[PDB]
Amino acid sequence: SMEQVAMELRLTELTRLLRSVLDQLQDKDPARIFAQPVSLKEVPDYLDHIKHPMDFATMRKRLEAQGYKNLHEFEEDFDLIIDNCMKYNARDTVFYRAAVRLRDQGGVVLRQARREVDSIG
Repeated sequence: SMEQVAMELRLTELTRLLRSVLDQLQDKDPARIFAQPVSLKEVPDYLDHIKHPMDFATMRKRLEAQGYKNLHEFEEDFDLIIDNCMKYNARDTVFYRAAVRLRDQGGVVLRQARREVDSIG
């Protein structure tokens, strides 16, 4: 149908905007701490601690399959990245500190993303 196509164009355009958001958030992680999944070879107990692992490569795979229906879903995944790190790692670690800085800096990006998603519809 023509309606299914219009819906699909909307999803494509959301995906475009989320790709730009993702790039901007990942720039706030210049150490690449959150770039890839935590390795279960190197942290074999990880899934005992963290039930829903997340990282920027995994988000990128979902995004490119147009697997985010709305900004809420995307933000859920970004908050997992941060929240998983802040639980597994202690306050005095470069990992925790990286997550705090990513959260604080990403907030600004996500605030305007929400306005753009609402504004453009």
